[PDB]
Amino acid sequence: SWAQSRDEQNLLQQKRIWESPLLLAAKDNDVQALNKLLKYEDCKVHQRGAMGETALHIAALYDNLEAAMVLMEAAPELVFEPMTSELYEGQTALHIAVVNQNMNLVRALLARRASVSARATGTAFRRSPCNLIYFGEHPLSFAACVNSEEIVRLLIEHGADIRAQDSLGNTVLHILILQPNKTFACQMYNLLLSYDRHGDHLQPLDLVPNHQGLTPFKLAGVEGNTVMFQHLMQKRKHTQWTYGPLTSTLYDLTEIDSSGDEQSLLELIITTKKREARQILDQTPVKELVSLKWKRYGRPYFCMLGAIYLLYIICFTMCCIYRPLKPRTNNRTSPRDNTLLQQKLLQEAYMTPKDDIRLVGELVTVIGAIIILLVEVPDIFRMGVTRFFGQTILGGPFHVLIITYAFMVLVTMVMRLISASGEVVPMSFALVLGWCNVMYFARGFQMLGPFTIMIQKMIFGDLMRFCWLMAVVILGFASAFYIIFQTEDPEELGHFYDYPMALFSTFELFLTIIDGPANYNVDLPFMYSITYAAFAIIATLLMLNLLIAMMGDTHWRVAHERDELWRAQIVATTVMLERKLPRCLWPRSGICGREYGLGDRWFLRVEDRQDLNRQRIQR
Amino acid sequence: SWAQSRDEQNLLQQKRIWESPLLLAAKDNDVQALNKLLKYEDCKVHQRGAMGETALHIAALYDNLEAAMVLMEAAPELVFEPMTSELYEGQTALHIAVVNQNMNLVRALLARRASVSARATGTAFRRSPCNLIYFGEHPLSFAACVNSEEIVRLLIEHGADIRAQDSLGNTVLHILILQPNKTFACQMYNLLLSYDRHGDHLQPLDLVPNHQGLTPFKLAGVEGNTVMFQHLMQKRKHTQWTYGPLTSTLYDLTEIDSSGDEQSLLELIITTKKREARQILDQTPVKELVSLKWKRYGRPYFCMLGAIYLLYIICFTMCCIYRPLKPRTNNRTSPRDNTLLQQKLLQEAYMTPKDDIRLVGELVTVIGAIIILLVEVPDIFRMGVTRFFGQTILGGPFHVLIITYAFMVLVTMVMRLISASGEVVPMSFALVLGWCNVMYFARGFQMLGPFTIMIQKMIFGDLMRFCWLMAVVILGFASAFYIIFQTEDPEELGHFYDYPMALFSTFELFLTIIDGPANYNVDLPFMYSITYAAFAIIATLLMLNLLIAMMGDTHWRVAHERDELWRAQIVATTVMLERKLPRCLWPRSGICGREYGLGDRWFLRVEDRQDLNRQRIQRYAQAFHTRRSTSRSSANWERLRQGTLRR
Amino acid sequence: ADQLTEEQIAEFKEAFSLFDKDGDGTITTKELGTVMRSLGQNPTEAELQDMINEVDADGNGTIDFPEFLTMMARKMKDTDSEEEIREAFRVFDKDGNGYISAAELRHVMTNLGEKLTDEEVDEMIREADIDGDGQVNYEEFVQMMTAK
Ligand SMILES: [Ca+2]
Ligand SMILES: [Ca+2]
Ligand SMILES: [Ca+2]
Ligand SMILES: [Ca+2]
Ligand SMILES: [Ca+2]
Repeated sequence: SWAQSRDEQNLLQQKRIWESPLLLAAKDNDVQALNKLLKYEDCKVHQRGAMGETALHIAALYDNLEAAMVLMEAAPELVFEPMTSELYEGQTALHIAVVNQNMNLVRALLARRASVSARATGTAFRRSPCNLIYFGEHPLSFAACVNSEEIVRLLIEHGADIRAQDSLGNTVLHILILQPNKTFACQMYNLLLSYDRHGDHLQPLDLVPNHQGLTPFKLAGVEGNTVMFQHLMQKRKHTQWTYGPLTSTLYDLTEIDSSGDEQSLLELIITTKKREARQILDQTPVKELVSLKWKRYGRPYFCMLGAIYLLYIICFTMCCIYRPLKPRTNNRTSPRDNTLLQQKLLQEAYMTPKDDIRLVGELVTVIGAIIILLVEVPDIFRMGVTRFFGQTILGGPFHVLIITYAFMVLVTMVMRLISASGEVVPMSFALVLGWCNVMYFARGFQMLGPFTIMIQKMIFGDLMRFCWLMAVVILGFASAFYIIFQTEDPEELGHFYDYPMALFSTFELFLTIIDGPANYNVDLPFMYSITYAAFAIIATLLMLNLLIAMMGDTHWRVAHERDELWRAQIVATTVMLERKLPRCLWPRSGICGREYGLGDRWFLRVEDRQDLNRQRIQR
Repeated sequence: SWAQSRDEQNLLQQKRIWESPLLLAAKDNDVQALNKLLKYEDCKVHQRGAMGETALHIAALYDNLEAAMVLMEAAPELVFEPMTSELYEGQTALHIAVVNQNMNLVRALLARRASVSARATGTAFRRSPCNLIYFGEHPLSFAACVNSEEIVRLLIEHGADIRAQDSLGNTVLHILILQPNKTFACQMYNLLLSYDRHGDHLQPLDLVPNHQGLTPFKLAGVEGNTVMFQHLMQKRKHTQWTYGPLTSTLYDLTEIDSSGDEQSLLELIITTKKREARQILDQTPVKELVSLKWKRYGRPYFCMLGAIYLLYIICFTMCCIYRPLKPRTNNRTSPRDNTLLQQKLLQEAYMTPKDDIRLVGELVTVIGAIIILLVEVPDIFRMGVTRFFGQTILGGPFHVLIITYAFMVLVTMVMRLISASGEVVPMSFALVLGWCNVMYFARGFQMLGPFTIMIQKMIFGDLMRFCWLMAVVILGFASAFYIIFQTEDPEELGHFYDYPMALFSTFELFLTIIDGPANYNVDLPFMYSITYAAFAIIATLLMLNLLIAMMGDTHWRVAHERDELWRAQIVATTVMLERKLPRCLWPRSGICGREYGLGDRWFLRVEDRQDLNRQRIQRYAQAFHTRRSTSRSSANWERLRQGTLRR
Repeated sequence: ADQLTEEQIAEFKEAFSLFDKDGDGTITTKELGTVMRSLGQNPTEAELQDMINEVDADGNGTIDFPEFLTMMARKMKDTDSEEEIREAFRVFDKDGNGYISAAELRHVMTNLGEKLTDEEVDEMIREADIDGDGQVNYEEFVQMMTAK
């Protein structure tokens, strides 16, 4: 019961207005009530509301100009008074007039020496999905979000700075990105920079980080505000000559590479959770960058790397299919021929030249198993645990399979030193998950592998919520069959000789694999025939064929949102490969600078065609 | 690596501007600076740029009029100076002012007797996918593409001929077809032909080939500039009488037939790689033509051809199922009953009257197989190897099957003369590929075979990319089963007694074919049930049904671009049938001329019915005139609106 | 015809082609005469030269397409000047003929999806087409864009 108390308090605000004679006269513009009640009687006008009101706030809140002017005389000091506590802390009456976008009360309040640095630190202003808005803390920031120019111009001209910060360290620039109205707030961003008159030694207001260290450029990259990203790009590109329909631009390439430790754009984009931020990669100075980092310098190191893992798994299976085996030892088949097995796993036999070769490749797998683990030690000692799941889902959700591959290789190394019995079960998981993990490289070789996105997209979700409705209809019917052949001799119809196999036996019928039980020579009981017919027309005609059409629908609701995933995942393949690989190979891309006397920043260039009918309509 | 060295030279330019006092004063119109720096000191203005500029070039390139006018007084000769090396060779400043669509400096430059005959032989001017433009060479050609009429007109009045050619041999006309803005360049093509006032006795400019021998008429057909192709068709049609709403014109039909050696349109249409070039077959003198070539004289020779192929294969199978067989010779089944086979193939037994009949038909298949190779001797010896693949994919992608059919028939003709043992292994490939090769005739016999295009279209691509993700999941799990039934006695569950069959065994479980291994009488190990259900849930519940839906969506993205492939493939079938077939049957198409007093050109007439369109012709006449599922459909327009609007 | 747009050339070229009955590239008195009196009325064969010599810039007795185009420049299209419908038509029109067709509008909607039926596309074009050729002008397309 957290949000209920907010509503509980909010009705309690009204009742105080309903019972105080001043405040209800403050809610309306009952001038002669306020004429008579104020000057005559001897009452204290410092009556706080339910959430800490004054009389001047209510007149401000219910847009009541002329009542506030009469309040100016009797209240020389209520201008300086803030609101009291726990939701609206410090919200003075200067703020509330700004939210109603004008009253010319700012005229009155700044005539009444109102402070412009009182900070609204209340609960209902912090950035949260509980509140429906976010307006910062300072009264300048209130005027900025409602897009009201002449109030903003007024506030600079009375001594308001433009460099205040919130609890999160956000400037007034950062607030404009988080507004939901995009194009109607882009104009404000140019206006406030015009009042950056003082050339400061520290930074020129555009490089100010927050408490998690973000320039307003990068924060717009995080939130996917494309139109704002497009407009701030304009001040960093630098145009060279133009030649008819050609144009030679020169993008800046400073805060968008992985040069610094800040990582500054691209690790910030792929580690988002929001969907819309992946749209940024289609913009012009970025899409050109990663296409150069992949067509050159990314693809051959990747495919040469994926060839190495392919030679690893082959070396594993060769030292898998040759195992030290012997014939069965002295224990003959003691159950009555329900016990057929014949080999049992040699103890300490190595004395062949053949086993020397097998010893070599077996050590190759073990040394490789250690290498996988030591890479992943600094990974999950820093990036939490569920924080790693936030890294996981997008483009690298295998990343534990290669971990659980390594545990199974270690256990079978531990197993043969102990020389214990059940050594076939760790070899099993270490063999499927080995070959399944090469599907990680389906991003490569061409765009002939985005299946590994879609098969991921469908093994979760679509199969998974279909699996339970399998798992109950099988659970009755299999249990129904174990009763119905309880009487019978299992020498015929060995499908159902006991309950635990009868589930798995029924499971083969649900997917149309086993042939379906029949004997034709012994009359099987008369309740089977009705029941098993009822099984088929649910399972292999209604239930399964539902899954194809349900699969058939979901294939083309993700037509568009499949292809951009693939080009997103290459970026995730790129930067991870850049981060773990040292230099003196595939250098920091783009053209180096300051040899041309241009700056320490590095650059790259793009040509294009204007399609000059746009020039020709430009009348 | 090559693109950076182009780019690095470009940044290398700007440093030369930022260090020179002259050219930086030439980038801006700093006339106060430009006046004092030139006339006072003793410094030459021959300061070459990094890509070999002159100072006169820069004012044009940064479009600065009033600076270069001052430069004319100091520099009488630098108009004649070209640019230096390896990207912009011979580019004079007359080019650059033209590309800026005016400067009224062409006034001043031609006042300084500037040559109009300079050639820009540089690197970045050649036609290439590296460059983004193609303006040709000559300054007349540069004015052609930016579509500036008076700039063109001014150049004819200074002795600029229109018959310049590039290294490709293209005229100025051929440049205009390759320009991407199509109808806005259609107007220039009429303007330049008006300046062919001197009818030269060679050809009147509309017939000049390039170095690969192409008219400007044919060139639009290669590149699919249909609107330009529509316009050049207009000068060839020759209309007769009109009758109310009827009209009977008479199309030209000269450069679109397979009469000459030039091959003239149709082979050049089908041999391209471009997809949009196939569109020309919808246009009016062509679509009408090949229907007449097909319904008359095209279909009935084609169907009568294929039936001879049908009696060929039938004659092969009869001499396939009858082979000389003996019972098994003296060697008994020496492995312990794991070696059941019983005949081993008679050695030199023909001495029967029955097998002489078999001797007849077995020769005929050999005789026909030689003929197949005799058709395909010149084809491989001329049309490259990759060049043959360009022929392959569009309309003839079988064409090696019929080659390999000719191999295996000649193998089994060799194989019985030496009379070695392994004679069945060519006889398999020489049989299935034979019956599959009759599917070549699915184009004909009606439009009830465009499948053979889609089954081509889908066996590559879709099934091809699906085969790998089979081939690894099966490769682990088959290797998984061999480990767990390694311990077992294969007298029960004889699926997995050895490794190479276990892959083949697993392959049948993946496609829901074999029964699924179970015994119910002997207990199988406890790792089987965990592995197998995990195999079943991927292979025949997740992976395979994913194929159908992935096959589902790709059926109707290509519903429209399938049917025109069929109608394209008839035309490609038609011409190949014409080329390798002599005349004195199915005569040269259309109606012959010059008996009617017209000329050696041959023609066909087309009747058509127009419409009136009364509501549109009122507003043009008044321009002369002096002093349901509607809400369903409009919601789609709203869906067209909301998806496009800004978002 | 100081400045025009591609569509304005292309549609007027279709007008000039429809108006030129014999396809000689010129317009004579006989040609303009019949099609004008096809439409109900009849000018008395003196207005016809008074139609041509009003507009014939060189007095050659013929109206070539440039003279036809600059006449329509004086009978100029209205003030429907935009920028996005201009861009929207370029993405739709593949070959750039100036007339978005049936199969083209099927093609662009297919890449967006929604599975339009063949009859449903014909319901779109026939209502949007003002004059009735089964093809949408640039002028016809903006009237579906702005309001209904
Ligand atoms: Ca079966
Ligand atoms: Ca005419
Ligand atoms: Ca004229
Ligand atoms: Ca079109
Ligand atoms: Ca129309």
